Amino acid sequence: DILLTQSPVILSVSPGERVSFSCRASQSIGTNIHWYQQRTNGSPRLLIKYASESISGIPSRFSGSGSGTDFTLSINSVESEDIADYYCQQNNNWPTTFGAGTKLELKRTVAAPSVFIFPPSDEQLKSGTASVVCLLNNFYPREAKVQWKVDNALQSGNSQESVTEQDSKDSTYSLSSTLTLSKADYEKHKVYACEVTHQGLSSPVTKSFNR
Amino acid sequence: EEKKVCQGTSNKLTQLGTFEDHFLSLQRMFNNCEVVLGNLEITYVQRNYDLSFLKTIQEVAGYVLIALNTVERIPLENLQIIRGNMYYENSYALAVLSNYDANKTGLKELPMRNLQEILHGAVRFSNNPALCNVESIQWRDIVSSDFLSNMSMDFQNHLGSCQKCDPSCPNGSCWGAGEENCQKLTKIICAQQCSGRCRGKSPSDCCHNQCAAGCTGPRESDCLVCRKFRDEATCKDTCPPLMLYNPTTYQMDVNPEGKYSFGATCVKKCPRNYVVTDHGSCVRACGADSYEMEEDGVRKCKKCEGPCRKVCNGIGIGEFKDSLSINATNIKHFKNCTSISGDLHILPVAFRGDSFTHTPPLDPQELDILKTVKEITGFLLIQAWPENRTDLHAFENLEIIRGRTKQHGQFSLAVVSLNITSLGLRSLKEISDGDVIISGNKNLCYANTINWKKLFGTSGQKTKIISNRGENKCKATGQVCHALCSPEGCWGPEPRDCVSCRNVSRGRECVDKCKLLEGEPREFVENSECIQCHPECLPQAMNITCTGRGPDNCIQCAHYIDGPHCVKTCPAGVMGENNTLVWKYADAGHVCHLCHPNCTYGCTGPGLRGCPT
Amino acid sequence: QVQLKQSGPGLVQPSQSLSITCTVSGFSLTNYGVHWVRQSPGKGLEWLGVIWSGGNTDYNTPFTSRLSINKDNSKSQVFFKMNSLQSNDTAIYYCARALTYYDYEFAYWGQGTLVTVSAASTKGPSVFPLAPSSKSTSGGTAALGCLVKDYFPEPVTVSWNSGALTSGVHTFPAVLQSSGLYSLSSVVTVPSSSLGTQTYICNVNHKPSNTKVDKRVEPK
Ligand SMILES: *[C@@H]1O[C@H](CO)[C@@H](O[C@@H]2O[C@H](CO)[C@@H](O[C@@H]3O[C@H](CO[C@H]4O[C@H](CO[C@H]5O[C@H](CO)[C@@H](O)[C@H](O)[C@@H]5O[C@H]5O[C@H](CO)[C@@H](O)[C@H](O)[C@@H]5O)[C@@H](O)[C@H](O[C@H]5O[C@H](CO)[C@@H](O)[C@H](O)[C@@H]5O)[C@@H]4O)[C@@H](O)[C@H](O[C@H]4O[C@H](CO)[C@@H](O)[C@H](O[C@H]5O[C@H](CO)[C@@H](O)[C@H](O)[C@@H]5O)[C@@H]4O)[C@@H]3O)[C@H](O)[C@H]2NC(C)=O)[C@H](O)[C@H]1NC(C)=O
Ligand SMILES: *[C@@H]1O[C@H](CO)[C@@H](O[C@@H]2O[C@H](CO)[C@@H](O)[C@H](O)[C@H]2NC(C)=O)[C@H](O)[C@H]1NC(C)=O
Ligand SMILES: *[C@@H]1O[C@H](CO)[C@@H](O[C@@H]2O[C@H](CO)[C@@H](O)[C@H](O)[C@H]2NC(C)=O)[C@H](O)[C@H]1NC(C)=O
Ligand SMILES: *[C@H]1O[C@H](CO)[C@@H](O[C@H]2O[C@H](CO)[C@@H](O)[C@H](O)[C@H]2NC(C)=O)[C@H](O)[C@H]1NC(C)=O
Ligand SMILES: *[C@@H]1O[C@H](CO)[C@@H](O)[C@H](O)[C@H]1NC(C)=O
Ligand SMILES: *[C@@H]1O[C@H](CO)[C@@H](O)[C@H](O)[C@H]1NC(C)=O
Ligand SMILES: *[C@@H]1O[C@H](CO)[C@@H](O)[C@H](O)[C@H]1NC(C)=O
Ligand SMILES: *[C@H]1O[C@H](CO)[C@@H](O)[C@H](O)[C@H]1NC(C)=O
Ligand SMILES: *[C@H]1O[C@H](CO)[C@@H](O)[C@H](O)[C@H]1NC(C)=O
Repeated sequence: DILLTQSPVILSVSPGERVSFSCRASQSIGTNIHWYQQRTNGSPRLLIKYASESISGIPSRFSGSGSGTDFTLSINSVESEDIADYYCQQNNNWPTTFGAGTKLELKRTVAAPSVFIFPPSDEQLKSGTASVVCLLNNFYPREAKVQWKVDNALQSGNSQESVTEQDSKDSTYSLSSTLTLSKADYEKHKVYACEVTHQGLSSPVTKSFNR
Repeated sequence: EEKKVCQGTSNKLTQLGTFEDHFLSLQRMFNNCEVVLGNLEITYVQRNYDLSFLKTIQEVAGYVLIALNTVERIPLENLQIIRGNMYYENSYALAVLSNYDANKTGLKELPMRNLQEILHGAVRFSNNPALCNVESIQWRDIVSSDFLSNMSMDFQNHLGSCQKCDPSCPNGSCWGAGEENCQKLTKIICAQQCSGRCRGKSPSDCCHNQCAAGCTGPRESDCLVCRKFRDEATCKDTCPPLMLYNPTTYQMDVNPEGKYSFGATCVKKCPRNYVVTDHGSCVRACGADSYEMEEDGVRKCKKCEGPCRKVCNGIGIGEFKDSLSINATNIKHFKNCTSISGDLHILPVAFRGDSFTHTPPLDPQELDILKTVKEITGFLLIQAWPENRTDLHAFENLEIIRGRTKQHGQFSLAVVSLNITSLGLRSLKEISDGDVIISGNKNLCYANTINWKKLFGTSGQKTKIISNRGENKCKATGQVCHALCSPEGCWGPEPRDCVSCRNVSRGRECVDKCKLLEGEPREFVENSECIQCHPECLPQAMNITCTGRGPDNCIQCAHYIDGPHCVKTCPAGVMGENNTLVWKYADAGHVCHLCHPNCTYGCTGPGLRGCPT
Repeated sequence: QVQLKQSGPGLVQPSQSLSITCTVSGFSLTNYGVHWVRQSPGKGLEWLGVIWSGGNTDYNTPFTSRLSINKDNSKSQVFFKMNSLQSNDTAIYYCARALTYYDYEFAYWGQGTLVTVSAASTKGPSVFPLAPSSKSTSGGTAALGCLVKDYFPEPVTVSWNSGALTSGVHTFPAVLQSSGLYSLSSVVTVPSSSLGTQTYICNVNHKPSNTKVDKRVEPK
């Protein structure tokens, strides 16, 4: 079976640079390769067919080159709506087959998260469970650590977090962390703190509430 | 002069529309006609229709029928001869029958005052109640004495009084009124000496053996008309033949003085728009099995090598107007087609059937019908194919897709989503225009080994061979170009599948060596081809068995030898010069030499001491 | 304008079958095949099969025994059926059409159908506000939102002030809780002391269960 190996898993580039994506087929394959762009929540979009053949409607800063095993999708001056996953496909062996994708990410200056902590709403409690929410707004890069201290015992296996895809305008990220505890677990402790570590915060920031 | 020739007719007693219509076509056929190749049939002609064009008719090959006419005169005044190569009924070469109608009127005057020979056959006269004079005619002069016994002469005039024969007439015999209608006797009136016809009553006015109606002199070229053939007004037993055994060349050779045969005539070239058969006779057009072509401003029939060229509309046009594919209904109309003018589409509908166009499922077996196809003018489109069939077997003889029309203006060959393993297109040596697309054939191998650019004629043609079984996989399973193929590619696994051989080839098949020095049919080579030695060379043990094609290029003759040629037998009874048949015997060394001129039937040795009696 | 549009119930019980219709416009199925490709987080974009123009199909080996694609040319409609789904089979299913006859360079795609394979029941979300913590001053930056919790299956939509509030809005990817229900947050950055706008309403819609819910967000 034909393997298609895309790389890197995440490509990180400054906006305006010439960026190039690579797809390696495990058997030499002529020019029987196509490329797609897929934007969050979108269906894929054809960019190049047969390795180098432009598709109409696609902006000219997209090119492709390659023949045999080694193919390359390229972008001169990367824009901010070039933020997507890029896929290769092969055309030579039954069945057609896709690569796993490269994610294109725009580099940007470090932007510290604005941190916010939210006690569980009215009612939710008296309806059984409490959800506690930390929010880190508009940061870059994506690497962020969030630890929950409850009276200062570090917490584990009681939180889930979620990160937005990269914003096309400010090109940043937004995380949110949710502490889940049934009523009376909340209503046993007092202090509920949220502790963020991130490149753009000289020492960790902490946000708490309720004493 | 060069006699005008008409076809003749064989409608017998049938009547082509109105009396009016009938006569018009009678006139159309015979107007101006001198020699009738077929029969003369004069039929259903009514009172007061001018039949005078018949005065031109000199000769009839077939029979003469005159029946159901009420016309008064039938002026066949120059008819000299009826050969009777065919008979009307039973064995009459002349039949004059019921020339009358209900209205108490019929035929009066049949003045055939120049009818001297009926070459074969008898004569019937019956129910001509208005006929005159003919009853006095003395047939023993006209009819051969073998046919007298089947003669049927019943003369009964009940509708008029007739004119009388001139006293000038012999034995009161005449064709009608006047000295000019007296019988001219040319047989029964001649001395013992003469074999056949005459023009006087003396020994020195016999006609040459060769004449039919009579003559103007002694010699073979004074005939009125010829018993057998005529060759520029010389009467002969046969037309001089096209080939004579050449004593010098030791075989058949174009007879320079030779001639084609046309009717009762020997001729150097056939009349306009006639073809010469492989026997030297002028015919109107070629027998199936054979075809028209030309050497020296002469159209001839040669026999077809494989199936005869036959052209058929593609799907879309003609019988196949409004058809989506070759299918159970239409496929029969493809039998024997050799060239398709248009496109072939073989589509899934063909195999499911289609209740909408009332077509049953196609029996895939029936695709064998396409095997005769060598040429597609447009495009070949195959979107379905029986799954248990390894390649495109029905197109193994396809030589060229011209791609004049193309699918969607693009493809001249499209093969899509089949179960095949090889293309099988081993005869395809040209795709004139259009693009190839071979897609989604998950078991398909071999396709890449071909250099498609060599089949192409136009430099912009593209190939798209996509999503088939991979190069990798095929190679990994041995499904790869046979060893005996050159680096020029495959249409499949087999040695007859290669574009070209690395060594040599028999027919379509690739091989490592010819059968020089060992083998069934011993062979020689030329342009990497193994060509068989003529079957009359002996297989040799030590060296080669021949140097070329002829019976001249044997090392050693398997049987007998005739000049430089090895033959199976010595020439025995072949036609030669001066119409002297030719006979040879084989001596001690099994070498042919001429027999004594005198051995009418061949010989076993030299001289009269070689053909005992 | 080539267009493909999918309809089909996307939540599917295990061993039950998935059916999707693909209505097609701007070309005919007479001339073009329609392919089917699915996508998941884990095992990538994967080709499933084709109904080619002439009506014959072809299925990738792993779905040979359980794929069924049909069509009705005159209504330009394609009909994907797959039997006996398991959780392997959760994905976004797509129809596609190649740019070019008989090829696989897929220039055109339906909007995809989000197909979820679980035996669980459908449930509407409950909605709690994440009220803004009282600061004192500033002018520019204060955060607040909504917790959209305990619903199944995906998706849910969130608009603010009935769509009349765009920038600042971050609606996080849902997260599958240990209860098997999904949960979410939809957050917005705001001018502190709510300068300009007072009303912050939360417009949560869950189509699978058909539950519209609105919550208001202030310090109650
Ligand atoms: C497998 O292979 C086999 C073998 O190749 C294939 O078999 C062929 O298949 C063809 C496709 O089916 C088929 O051709 C079809 O023939 C149809 C019927 O033909 C006859 O009728 C003709 C017209 O009838 C009426 O209409 C005329 C005008 O409207 C009128 O002039 C007639 O007098 C008659 O009058 C009546 O009309 C009205 C109601 O009918 C009414 O208003 C009026 O008062 C009258 O009552 C007729 O013209 C025709 O004659 C032709 O051929 C003969 C010789 O055979 C020749 O002498 C004549 O000169 C003449 O050329 C015949 O008698 C016909 O209806 C089909 O087609 C349509 O043409 C256009 C374009 O394609 C189409 O848009 C029209 O209509 C509807 O048709 C579709 C359904 O078919 C609908 O979906 C559309 O909505 C559309 O509007 C026309 O009808 C077509 O021509 C052929 O005969 C088959 N051949 C053989 C050998 O069997 C097979 O198909 C293959 N299968 C597969 C899967 O591959
Ligand atoms: C294809 O050719 C064959 C002969 O080569 C035709 O079949 C013959 O038809 C004649 C009458 O025309 C018969 O006397 C023979 O017995 C037939 N031979 C067979 C059936 O083997 C045949 O008609 C041709 N096909 C078409 C439809 O043109
Ligand atoms: C489709 O074609 C394939 C490939 O030729 C057929 O499968 C092969 O069948 C032979 C026996 O006839 C086996 O020995 C091979 O092993 C098969 N190849 C494999 C492993 O795929 C297949 O039968 C054809 N399809 C149908 C339905 O006839
Ligand atoms: C070869 O041609 C000659 C033509 O001259 C034929 O004629 C010869 O024999 C006849 C005997 O019946 C005579 O009638 C001719 O006078 C005589 N001609 C000559 C040569 O003077 C001859 O028959 C032909 N040969 C054969 C085999 O018949
Ligand atoms: C292909 O299948 C047919 C139909 O069942 C069968 O008769 C035939 O033997 C098979 N293979 C061939 C043509 O050799
Ligand atoms: C072809 O056969 C010859 C015999 O002369 C042999 O020597 C040569 O190596 C062969 N090459 C092939 C496989 O075509
Ligand atoms: C074959 O036979 C001839 C005899 O005529 C001889 O001269 C020659 O040497 C032989 N050829 C070969 C190739 O051995
Ligand atoms: C033959 O007679 C016809 C009557 O059909 C007459 O029209 C024609 O001129 C004659 N043919 C010639 C060219 O003499
Ligand atoms: C998915 O699960 C089923 C049922 O246990 C199994 O048969 C199948 O092979 C699995 N396939 C995958 C990993 O997609």
